[PDB]
Amino acid sequence: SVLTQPPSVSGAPGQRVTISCTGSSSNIGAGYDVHWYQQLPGTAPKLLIYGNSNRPSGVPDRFSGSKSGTSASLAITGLQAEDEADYYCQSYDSSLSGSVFGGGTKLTVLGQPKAAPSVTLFPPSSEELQANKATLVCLISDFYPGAVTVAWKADSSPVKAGVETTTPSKQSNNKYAASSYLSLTPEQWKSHRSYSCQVTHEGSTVEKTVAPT
Amino acid sequence: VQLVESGAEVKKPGSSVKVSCKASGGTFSSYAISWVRQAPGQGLEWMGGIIPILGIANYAQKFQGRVTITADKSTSTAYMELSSLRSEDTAVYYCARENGYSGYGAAANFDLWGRGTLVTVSSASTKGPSVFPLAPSSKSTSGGTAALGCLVKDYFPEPVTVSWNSGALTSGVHTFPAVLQSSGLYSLSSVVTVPSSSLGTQTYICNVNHKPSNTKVDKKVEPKSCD
Amino acid sequence: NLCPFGEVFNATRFASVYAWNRKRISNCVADYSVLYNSASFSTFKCYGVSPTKLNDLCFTNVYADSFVIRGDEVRQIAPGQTGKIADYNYKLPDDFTGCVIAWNSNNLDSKVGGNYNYLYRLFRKSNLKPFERDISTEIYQAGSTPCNGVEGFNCYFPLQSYGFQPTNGVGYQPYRVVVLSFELLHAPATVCG
Amino acid sequence: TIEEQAKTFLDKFNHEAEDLFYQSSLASWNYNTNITEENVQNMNNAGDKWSAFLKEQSTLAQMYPLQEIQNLTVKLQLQALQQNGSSVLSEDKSKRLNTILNTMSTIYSTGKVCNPDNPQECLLLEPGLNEIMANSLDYNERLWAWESWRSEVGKQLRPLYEEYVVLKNEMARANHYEDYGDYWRGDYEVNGVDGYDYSRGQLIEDVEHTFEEIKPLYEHLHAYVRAKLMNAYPSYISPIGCLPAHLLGDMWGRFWTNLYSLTVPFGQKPNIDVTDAMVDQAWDAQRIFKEAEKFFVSVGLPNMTQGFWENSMLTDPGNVQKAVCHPTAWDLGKGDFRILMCTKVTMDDFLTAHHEMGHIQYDMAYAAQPFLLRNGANEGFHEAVGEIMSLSAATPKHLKSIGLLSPDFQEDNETEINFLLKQALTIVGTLPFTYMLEKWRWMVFKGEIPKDQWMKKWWEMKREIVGVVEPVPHDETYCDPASLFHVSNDYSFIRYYTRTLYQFQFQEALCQAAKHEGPLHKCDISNSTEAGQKLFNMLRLGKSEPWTLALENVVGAKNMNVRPLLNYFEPLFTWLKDQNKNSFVGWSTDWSPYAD
Ligand SMILES: *[C@@H]1O[C@H](CO)[C@@H](O)[C@H](O)[C@H]1NC(C)=O
Ligand SMILES: *[C@@H]1O[C@H](CO)[C@@H](O)[C@H](O)[C@H]1NC(C)=O
Ligand SMILES: *[C@@H]1O[C@H](CO)[C@@H](O)[C@H](O)[C@H]1NC(C)=O
Ligand SMILES: *[C@@H]1O[C@H](CO)[C@@H](O)[C@H](O)[C@H]1NC(C)=O
Ligand SMILES: [Zn+2]
Repeated sequence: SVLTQPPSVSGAPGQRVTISCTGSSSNIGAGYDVHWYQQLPGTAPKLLIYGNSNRPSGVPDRFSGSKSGTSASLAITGLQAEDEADYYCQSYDSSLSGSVFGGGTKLTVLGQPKAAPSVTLFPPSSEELQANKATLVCLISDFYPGAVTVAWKADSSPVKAGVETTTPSKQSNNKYAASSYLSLTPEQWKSHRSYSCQVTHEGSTVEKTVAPT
Repeated sequence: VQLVESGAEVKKPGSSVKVSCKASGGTFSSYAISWVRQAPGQGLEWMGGIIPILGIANYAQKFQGRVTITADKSTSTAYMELSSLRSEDTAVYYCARENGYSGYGAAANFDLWGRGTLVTVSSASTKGPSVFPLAPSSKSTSGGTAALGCLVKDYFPEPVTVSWNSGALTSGVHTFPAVLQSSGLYSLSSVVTVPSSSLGTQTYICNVNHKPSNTKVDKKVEPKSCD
Repeated sequence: NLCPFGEVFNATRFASVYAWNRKRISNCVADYSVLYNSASFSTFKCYGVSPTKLNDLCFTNVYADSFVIRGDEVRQIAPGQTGKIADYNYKLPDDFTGCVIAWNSNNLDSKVGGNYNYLYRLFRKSNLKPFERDISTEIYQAGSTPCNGVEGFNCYFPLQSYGFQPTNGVGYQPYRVVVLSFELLHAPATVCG
Repeated sequence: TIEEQAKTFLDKFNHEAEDLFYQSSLASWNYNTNITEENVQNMNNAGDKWSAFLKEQSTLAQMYPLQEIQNLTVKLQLQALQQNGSSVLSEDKSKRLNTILNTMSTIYSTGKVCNPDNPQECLLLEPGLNEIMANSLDYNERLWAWESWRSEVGKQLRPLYEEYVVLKNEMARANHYEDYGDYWRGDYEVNGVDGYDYSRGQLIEDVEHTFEEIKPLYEHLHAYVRAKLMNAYPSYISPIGCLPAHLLGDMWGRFWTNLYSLTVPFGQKPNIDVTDAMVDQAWDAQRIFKEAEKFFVSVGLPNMTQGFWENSMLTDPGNVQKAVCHPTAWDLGKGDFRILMCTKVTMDDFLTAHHEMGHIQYDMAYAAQPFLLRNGANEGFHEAVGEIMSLSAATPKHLKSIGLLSPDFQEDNETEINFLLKQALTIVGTLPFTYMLEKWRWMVFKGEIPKDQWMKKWWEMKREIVGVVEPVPHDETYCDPASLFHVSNDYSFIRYYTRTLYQFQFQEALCQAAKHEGPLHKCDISNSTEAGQKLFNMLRLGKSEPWTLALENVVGAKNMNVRPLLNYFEPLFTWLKDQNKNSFVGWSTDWSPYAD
């Protein structure tokens, strides 16, 4: 929108990370208050800072706002775990004649314990060939959403059709699992000799190949 | 107070929606009521707002005629009309409260927010889902464990409850979400972990219930004989 | 380069008088002689600065405050004037050093059936400082009875609706009123002529 | 702190009532120019919204007390806002009352008379019965028309009129008033201002004291017209008795101008008439309104809005649609002003247009005042203001100044007498009827007369006060006073009595302010800017100030008087005195044409 924010800000636990909103002269430089909004992931947004310097009830003292000239600033004195959110600045505009929000600022607190990705390849069964469709699945477990790139190959050329990436879901042991899909045809299923699933994660690559015949 | 919104429905190109809002304990007065949607990953912008007592609404520039917003103060509610539904109109809508003030600036700030109504537009037609079994091969069962499950094809919408032996299995079960395809088709996956000693005495079946389609298929899984 | 002024005056929807559209003009050259030579406005009164010698002088920043009022409160927009709109919506200070422009727009801010799109503030607990906006919709408590947000006895809403219609007289027709304010603070000049 | 709550409530009422009144006036103007069923539906729904809003706002106002506010204007607004009327009773009684009023309206509007030769041929009341009553030279025909009109409506209205009277009396008794006459007379009461109080009995005593002064001017005119009808009809009226009932020009005896041609004293000198002068010069309503605007702006009064000049009608477009051919003005508010004026190339239409222009100028005078500071404490100020300008525009000097009348027309001692007689035939002649009707209605609403002597008292007071004989006795089965337009739709009639003196008081004030020491009938108020400004200073006030002060700051009198009325017709009074040197002056109450 007209109000510009950084796409994301790195998070240092226990230090200050300043989130800015450099708007135009008709929205922030005009004199309208810059209301700072914070939305938790999978949660409805709520009012974080209002009146451009004042704090609503139920808001921690760590979040404080300040605007000078045509730019606003959000001060975060303390960085804890639940500060993972996207921050929006909202101000009234004269040319637009209405309240407009910003682009969002993803405050990402650091953390990364992981392990090697374990993948399993399940070949299609016999009864699926009579449905005039061929499906190839790639079950991957004990991995992280970072570096979830999935590649397909048939020992002669990579496959650039029917490949998608699915967002993983949280398990009950602080783990995430996902899968990738591939739509094909049983007519060309027997033409290729073998099929393999390629997953790249932090430079660790594992290969699994199934044999239809 | 708390604001209650409707559930999620799928929609079609054209047509209209009737997103509503309801404030618990009354207090739907002396305060403007604005509607803000949350686009899926591209931000939020303001549809419009009504001063409910005066019965006069205002709109934005990109949504002045496409969107119509109405209020009813007797039952403490507001009805949102959104005609001409396309693909970029798929988002989640929130009914936010307004807290006007006399501060020099005096900018509109949203104090209270609703639950959120997810509206999506899809051209998928209702059809019959197809379920096929999956069984591991000889090389897959290197150890004492085996992996098998059931997959769903040609199904809509995405809410589907997959139960193992009518809920008799609770350990090792995992549910996977779908992903957008070229033709707008969705497909999920489901796997379980079982020992190899129970593959010759106990069979595994999948029970899939589809409430809108009024169908329920019972299918068996039998391990591969060639490998 | 020319300051953006055409889209301010040719705006499709001017803001209401309780929440007026405020714009900042800077870092360009603004020829105020175009507005005077066009003479398309009924009101061109400018206190605090001469109606002609403001063009060649250099200022720092310009504030534009646009709103729509009826006919007989154009007189109310002046330093020292009081009223239900000139005090409760936009109180022009006694040391005003700019100009106020008002023109008739009955063909664009009114239609048949009654145009209620423009609002105004009617009741306030006290006065307002100059250059202050009040968008508070909290019910004005008249008497000692606290209604706690329920409309009733000794409780009336501050914000009412206007009566803009194209078949009314010039005293109740929608007039688009903009306010230009010049600040001469300890800053270098950015706008000239 | 009560008074500031009252001011806030009054401001809220002013804004919302201005909006709703503009909407209802818009609906009414849409109906009266484009008559169709959905226009009637628009009037009905707009009136229902207006009535409901007024009802609930008046309840909220009546909830407030009245003994802690000394603010005069606030007190006046509260008094004029705390009004219930027929809503003080139950729902069934109010529905019965307004159903009775609707039956009054329907029976009065649906008035037809059929010839005895064949029942198919019938003539309505407004389009034609008034025409044949105005243009008739026969005694038997007018007698038959009177009998056919008042022998079939009274029989169906008499118990209905009794029900209306008793319902109005009950509603007046339920509103802390002794009678409906007291409720109507309370509109002139002033409360709060010291030294300017006005009760309901002093008005009656002053009306009687002015009526005993208008009696010598009325009995001479009665003797003159009796002599004229004797000369025209020797075997139909004797100059010992009273005037015939149906020989009063019009049907109700209000305007006697229908027999002006029969009662011309000097037929040799041509009467003033510029109808050919506007016919041969291609004069339309546009030119008439332009010259009237020039005359109104030449005396200091501000001119009309463009709204009147573009939105209001002044001509009907053929027979493709029907419009109301009746003068009625609307103050729509918010600077919107409109008027129905059925224009033809005549002089009566010219005077009616000037009267309605005076009406809308008075409406524009108190433009800045709120809806509770609207038109004044009486409904005769506007009539007087319109008619004084109408008569000023009809003076021979005004006609000669605009180039209409030829300057060679002399002003001798005969044309002025004819003009004075014409003015008194429509101004003086309605005062006894107005006073009689108001006094009679007062005693009916007070209850001093039983239900078996209403006709007896009405005809006894008709044979004495007005002095009109009846060609045939009538029993109690009829209701003749229930055949008036102002009595069948619930409007007061004392307004005409007040404006009859108000017009002459205003005319004398303007002629004195214009420094005109000559005769009053030749006085002209053109070119007078100071008199126009002085008049506008009172026109702007409206009902915010008492009518006593509004008369004191104009004519210098707190109470009305017949001094300008007697001074205006002084040459006519002397002419009636010296011409009636051999004719009997007065009338006898023991004369009856059916007893011969
Ligand atoms: C008058 O009423 C008729 C009814 O159909 C409508 O067609 C016409 O447009 C109206 N004209 C005006 C000037 O309101
Ligand atoms: C009635 O109150 C208003 C508002 O305070 C005041 O202006 C006015 O003068 C008062 N009326 C009189 C007769 O003093
Ligand atoms: C005022 O006096 C002038 C003097 O000649 C005259 O022409 C004009 O008609 C007068 N005004 C009116 C309204 O008669
Ligand atoms: C009223 O008279 C003034 C001059 O006194 C004139 O300028 C104005 O145009 C007139 N109004 C109209 C509607 O013609
Ligand atoms: Zn009249």
